[PDB]
Amino acid sequence: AVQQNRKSRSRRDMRRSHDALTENALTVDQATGETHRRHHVTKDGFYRGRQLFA
Amino acid sequence: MIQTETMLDVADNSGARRVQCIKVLGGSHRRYASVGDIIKVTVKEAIPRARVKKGDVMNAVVVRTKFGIRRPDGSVIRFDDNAAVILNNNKAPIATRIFGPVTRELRTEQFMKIISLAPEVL
Amino acid sequence: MRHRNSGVKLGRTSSHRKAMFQNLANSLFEHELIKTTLPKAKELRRVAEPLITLAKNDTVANRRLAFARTRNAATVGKLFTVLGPRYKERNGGYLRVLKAGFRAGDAAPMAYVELVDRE
Amino acid sequence: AIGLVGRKCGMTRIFTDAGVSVPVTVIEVDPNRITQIKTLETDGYQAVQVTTGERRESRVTNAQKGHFAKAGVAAGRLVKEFRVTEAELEGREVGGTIGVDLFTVGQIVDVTGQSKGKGFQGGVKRWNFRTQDATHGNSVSHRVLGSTGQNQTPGRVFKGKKMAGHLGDERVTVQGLEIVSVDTERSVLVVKGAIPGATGGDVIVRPTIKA
Amino acid sequence: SGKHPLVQAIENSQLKTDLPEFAPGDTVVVQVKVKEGDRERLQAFEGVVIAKKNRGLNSAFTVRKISSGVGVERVFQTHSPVVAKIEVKRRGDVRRAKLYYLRDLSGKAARIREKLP
RNA sequence: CAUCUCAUCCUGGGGCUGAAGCAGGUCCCAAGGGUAUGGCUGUUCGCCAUUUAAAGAGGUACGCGAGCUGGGUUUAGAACGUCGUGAGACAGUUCGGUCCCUAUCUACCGUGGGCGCUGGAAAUUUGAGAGGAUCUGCUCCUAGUACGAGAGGACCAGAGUGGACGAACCUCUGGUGUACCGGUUGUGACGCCAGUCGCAUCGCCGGGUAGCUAUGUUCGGAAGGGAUAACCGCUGAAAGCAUCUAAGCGGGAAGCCUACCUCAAGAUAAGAUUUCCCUAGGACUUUAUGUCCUCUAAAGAGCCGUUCGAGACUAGGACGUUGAUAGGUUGGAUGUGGAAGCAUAGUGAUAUGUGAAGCUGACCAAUACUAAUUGCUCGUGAGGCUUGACU
RNA sequence: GGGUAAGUUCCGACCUGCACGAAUGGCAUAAUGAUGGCGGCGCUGUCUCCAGCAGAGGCUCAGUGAAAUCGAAAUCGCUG
RNA sequence: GUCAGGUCGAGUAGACCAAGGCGCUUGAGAGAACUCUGCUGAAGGAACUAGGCAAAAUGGUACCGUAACUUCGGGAGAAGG
RNA sequence: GGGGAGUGAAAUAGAUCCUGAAACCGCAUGCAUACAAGCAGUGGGAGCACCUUUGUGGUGUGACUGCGUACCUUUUGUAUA
Ligand SMILES: [Mg+2]
Ligand SMILES: [Mg+2]
Ligand SMILES: [Mg+2]
Ligand SMILES: [Mg+2]
Ligand SMILES: [Mg+2]
Ligand SMILES: [Mg+2]
Ligand SMILES: [Mg+2]
Ligand SMILES: [Mg+2]
Ligand SMILES: [Mg+2]
Ligand SMILES: [Mg+2]
Ligand SMILES: [Mg+2]
Ligand SMILES: [Mg+2]
Ligand SMILES: [Mg+2]
Ligand SMILES: [Mg+2]
Ligand SMILES: [Mg+2]
Ligand SMILES: [Mg+2]
Ligand SMILES: [Mg+2]
Ligand SMILES: [Mg+2]
Ligand SMILES: [Mg+2]
Ligand SMILES: [Mg+2]
Ligand SMILES: [Mg+2]
Ligand SMILES: [Mg+2]
Ligand SMILES: [Mg+2]
Ligand SMILES: [Mg+2]
Ligand SMILES: [Mg+2]
Ligand SMILES: [Mg+2]
Ligand SMILES: [Mg+2]
Ligand SMILES: [Mg+2]
Ligand SMILES: [Mg+2]
Ligand SMILES: [Mg+2]
Ligand SMILES: [Mg+2]
Ligand SMILES: [Mg+2]
Ligand SMILES: [Mg+2]
Ligand SMILES: [Mg+2]
Ligand SMILES: [Mg+2]
Ligand SMILES: [Mg+2]
Ligand SMILES: [Mg+2]
Ligand SMILES: [Mg+2]
Ligand SMILES: [Mg+2]
Repeated sequence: AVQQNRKSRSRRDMRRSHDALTENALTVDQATGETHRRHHVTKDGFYRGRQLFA
Repeated sequence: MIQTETMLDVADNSGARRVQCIKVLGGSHRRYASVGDIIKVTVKEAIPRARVKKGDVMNAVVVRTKFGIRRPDGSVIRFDDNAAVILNNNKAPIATRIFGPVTRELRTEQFMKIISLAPEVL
Repeated sequence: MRHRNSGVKLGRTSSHRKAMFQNLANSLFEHELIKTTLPKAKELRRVAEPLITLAKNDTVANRRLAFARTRNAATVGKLFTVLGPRYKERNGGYLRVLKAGFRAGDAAPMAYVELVDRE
Repeated sequence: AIGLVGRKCGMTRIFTDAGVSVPVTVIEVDPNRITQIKTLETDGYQAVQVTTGERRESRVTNAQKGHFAKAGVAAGRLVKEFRVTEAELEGREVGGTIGVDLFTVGQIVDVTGQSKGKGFQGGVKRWNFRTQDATHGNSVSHRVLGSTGQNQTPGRVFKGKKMAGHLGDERVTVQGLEIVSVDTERSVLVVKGAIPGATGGDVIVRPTIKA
Repeated sequence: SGKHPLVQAIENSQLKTDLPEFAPGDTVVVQVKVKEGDRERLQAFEGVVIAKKNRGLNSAFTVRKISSGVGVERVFQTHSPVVAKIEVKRRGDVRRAKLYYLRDLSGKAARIREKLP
């Protein structure tokens, strides 16, 4: 139910050794020149040579 | 699929009407009996003046079940009730009249009298 | 286990799920471009393309089927006058699902759903 | 024991002249191509390496491309070895082909496949554990494990204890199955009974080890 | 069918090519080969068709009769050589595909209205 | 839910017998596997009924309540017998009476990340080692023979068919199948008739495709090799004989090691085989697998996307336009069982024809219609030294 | 003695009442009781022996964010 | 404490609606073991258990029919159709 | 919320504003650390890094190795579970 001894600050940092974040897949849409998330519509509505909500 | 506490009809005319299974014979921890399997029964209902009386403990052979009987081609045969036939201590049938149909699984040499006296053998 | 099974649950009862997908189909047929979540968008194809396939033949039984399945008279009128004749010579694939980032208050993956030859 | 690699195509029945129905599994064999022969002098043991199927050349690496081009054969979808002897390594050469005619009707075989995966499963399914009372005061303990040990002697759980975990998805061999039909024009084997895995998975057929 | 074309090609090689058409609700007589070792004969099973299954080679149909006061159901496999011959005697007029309710009726209450053309 | 011992209940191997045979008694060797369900009582036990090859004896906090229960005992209520003047009490009996904890560390069952493995990569592997499994009945046959006055009734050897346990699988037989088809009650709506939606446990009722399943279907525990236990020897002295032992040579068990299935090189001793990739320039001094600046970025792996009979998250399998990976579309199959509209017959409920119609999740086959992109990151530039063999 | 194949409980008797007994009442008694014991019919996932499905959690992602405990920890097995 | 409509109904019970009022101040996915709340289940039918605990079952209106025993009221909606 | 500018002797005296300790929590540099079993020190002792001198000097780290079961209380007697 509960610990008998407190955890050292070393064993607490050893558990967090898998807690790191990674980056996303970002590409340059040289149809428009901007940076965008791969396979996603850009911030203003562009994708692979088409524009939504002109 | 007969097991302990199952009630069965009597298909012969030895004097019993309802019998109850109290032991499936032939093996340690054996669960079910099907057509052709010996069974230990107690007599719950009998006819006034016959050789078997209410409360006796006898051997019997199961001849009809609701669960069914598989055949080599993949077919089943079901019946509308469960029935048995009373036997001796020698394991020989003891009646002179069978009632109802019967399957071919009883074409052994110790059960050929039921086949002979049966109205219909499937 | 889930071997070879189709359909979603999406945290709802069966009847709520049916009602929500019917509502989505009606909204799509009206506006022709909507924004939803990606798991809701990918299951909407399986609900909304059969209605367009059905509206390609304009009979009374077909229109009564479309009304039993949409319960919206404006949608039935738009399917058998506009949307059906537009895709009469297209063999399936009348929608388009496009990933569109994440929701602010939720961090939920979103998508655009649009009709193919709109505007 | 030299055998065949095939694909499980489905399960069927065959009626015989005497009316008996025989449950059968169909195995499709695209004829196997010999890609390598390992011998005592360069390997330490005798084996025949075999490929079957087809792969598109954009999914074959340059190393596997060179290995397949060293023989004559085309790239298949998998590669597998069979331990053999000589008098079994008799006429086998690279660029050879093993077909369904390696077997005959009435032969006994073993078929190894990869069984279906059931995921993370409990004690009742994985080890045929018995359940506890359903309604006689039982609180929240129906399909749970029960006891896992003793009391301070030995003071630990023993190794190999039966618990919950992953079930299925292993290599399983079924021995003692009979060949029912060897169709040469469709390149198919039909065997009697059930074989491990799903439809479409890779199976290996080889003569029985018991005999 | 819903099977791979290879299993279907293997199954087609052993279909009975001329079976009489019948539906659930009809009464049929089936002739079944029985063989007690050396001897071979045919036994008749006459009764009402209760169910039917359409799966090519995996077809089957269930027949129900009353023999000596006890009800019997057999589930014949259609394309099995044990079934020598089927003949339809009387056609019935029913409104569903499975007549399992007839299991809990007997006598005048289990009668089937004959289909007349 | 177990785990161990052997002082062994069954099965296996033997010596003696007041051992004719079958069956027993007793002792020795043997721990591989196996080793009932019920009636009564809170019972452990015990008695009884019916089975079985058999229903072993014990240790493990009289194994096991941070795994469950709470019938007995041993709080508070109440009563009987008995004891006490009484408050109360018991070699007693009787009816009723709250079972808390989200798991930190060790252990255990699964599943990943890192680095190592003498340049890097993609596969295919060897097996030091580990785990699993290991049970048994009845019939036939030899043969109604050997043995026995008879009644009875074999060893050795072979053939079949069961029980219990386990695995895999879904063709068959069934269950389930709240995104499939139909019948029907109440009420509200869609303007109304007709039609058909919401809600009432999926309202209720009858069916049922895939998948998953057991009660369904197949298969397994076969045969062999080696060293042994008790026991039986051959030859043979010490001890002219005798003697299985001292020298020498043998037979011998469900036990041991192999043999069958599965895992396995983090086996840090980190093994092997096939194939693939990398061959530019300048300075420079802490002078050595030394550093710095331009040039370069391979084989491959991953991110991402479409997804899966793979899955908690992972990992693993397939595909990404030179494409059938998923959805849709078209054909088929299946289930349900005679759609809507119209026409006819009938006073009407309704029935018939058009027409086995209409609809039909997850199935099979085709088909680029929709989505799998223009990409980015990582991974380098020939791989120290010393010896010995071949050149 | 009865009931069950089998009944330490139940019902009927016997009287050998360890230690019943007549208003701290004795022996019965129709009706009534969420009262104690025992036996039947029906019905059943209580069970043999569990399978499938539905919703809420569990699990993953985003936001907020406790608890009891705690000498310090570089916190393995067996035999003593 | 007061008011309290419609269809069916004996009803202020109950299902669905009116007028009126709300979707209850974390969501999105996935669809493992196990836990909770449900639904269906072959053949058997209390073998479960201290104990049929829990579930399953019965259920309306009219008419026919109803035992011992009794304090003469009952029992009795006995039972059963 | 901060960065410049400006005030002031002083702004890590800027309003949570004199001084500003410890427990606790970061970022940077050096060395050690992924085949090895336990009160974490102590006695030895190689290597590396930085200062310095021409060191038998200084500072940090510590491969490998002998020995080694916390403190208080109460007790005949405590690593004591
Ligand atoms: Mg730190
Ligand atoms: Mg799928
Ligand atoms: Mg949710
Ligand atoms: Mg509903
Ligand atoms: Mg899976
Ligand atoms: Mg509780
Ligand atoms: Mg519960
Ligand atoms: Mg210990
Ligand atoms: Mg011994
Ligand atoms: Mg007992
Ligand atoms: Mg009883
Ligand atoms: Mg104990
Ligand atoms: Mg108690
Ligand atoms: Mg008291
Ligand atoms: Mg099936
Ligand atoms: Mg099914
Ligand atoms: Mg109407
Ligand atoms: Mg409502
Ligand atoms: Mg289609
Ligand atoms: Mg309809
Ligand atoms: Mg009892
Ligand atoms: Mg008294
Ligand atoms: Mg008195
Ligand atoms: Mg009262
Ligand atoms: Mg969170
Ligand atoms: Mg049932
Ligand atoms: Mg049933
Ligand atoms: Mg009982
Ligand atoms: Mg019991
Ligand atoms: Mg109850
Ligand atoms: Mg209920
Ligand atoms: Mg300062
Ligand atoms: Mg200050
Ligand atoms: Mg090291
Ligand atoms: Mg340690
Ligand atoms: Mg003390
Ligand atoms: Mg003391
Ligand atoms: Mg000491
Ligand atoms: Mg301790």
